[PDB]
Amino acid sequence: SSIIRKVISTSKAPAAIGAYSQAVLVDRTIYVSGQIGMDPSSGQLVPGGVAEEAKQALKNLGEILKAAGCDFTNVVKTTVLLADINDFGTVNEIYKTYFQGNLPARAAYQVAALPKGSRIEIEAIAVQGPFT
Amino acid sequence: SSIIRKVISTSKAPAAIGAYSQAVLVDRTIYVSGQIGMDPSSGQLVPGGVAEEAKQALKNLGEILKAAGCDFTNVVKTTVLLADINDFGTVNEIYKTYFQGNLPARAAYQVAALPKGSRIEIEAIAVQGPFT
Repeated sequence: SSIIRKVISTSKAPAAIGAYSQAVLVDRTIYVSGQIGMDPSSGQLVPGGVAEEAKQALKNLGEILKAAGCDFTNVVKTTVLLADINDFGTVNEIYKTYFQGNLPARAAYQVAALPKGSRIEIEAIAVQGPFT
Repeated sequence: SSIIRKVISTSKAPAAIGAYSQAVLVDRTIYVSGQIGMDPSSGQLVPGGVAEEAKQALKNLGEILKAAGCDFTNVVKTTVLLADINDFGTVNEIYKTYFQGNLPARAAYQVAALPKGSRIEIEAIAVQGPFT
């Protein structure tokens, strides 16, 4: 009856730049904030556009999961928000190398704009787990 | 021969997690627990990364000193623990806005992780009473 609720926080990923936690762990589900390709040390976007931003965002997601005792195998659902729908193939290809087994559910669509003029934001939900 | 020993406790700096005291005054020396950039009111790490955190950790240290009848001039030694040694330049400048005149001794290095996913933790030793 009292379930674990924890603010996940790790200096391996970018500081929060607004009123949000990097992720929240509640019972065994982790809700992860929308990850953009900010460099962890400096907080600004990595340069280079969508491919580099996607890689940094996924690395940032990894480190946040690591701080919640998980890794990319724990992800059950992601949302890929794109500044340009035509980047979807490139991003899928990047995305494949992080997620390589039981793939999360996924939604993906182009938005009108992302924070900081980013080209990609990735949301995720993960579940902690001895899974059967 | 029976010396002063006092637990320092203030509402305006992060309350002490179960065990440990915010600071312990013994004779005239104050051992201050490590401070991070946590808002006393919300209990969260302030947003914005190392510079905001360094400021908030120095403010928390200020309030604990104030409850011991001291201020920043009383600090004789600090240890600056960083999540990234490349932040040293930033924090050194911020730190100069608190510490004027008889500047404390210092030791500074990068550690593998800090409480609450913190990017900077400051440990201080102060001494009370009039000098000279």
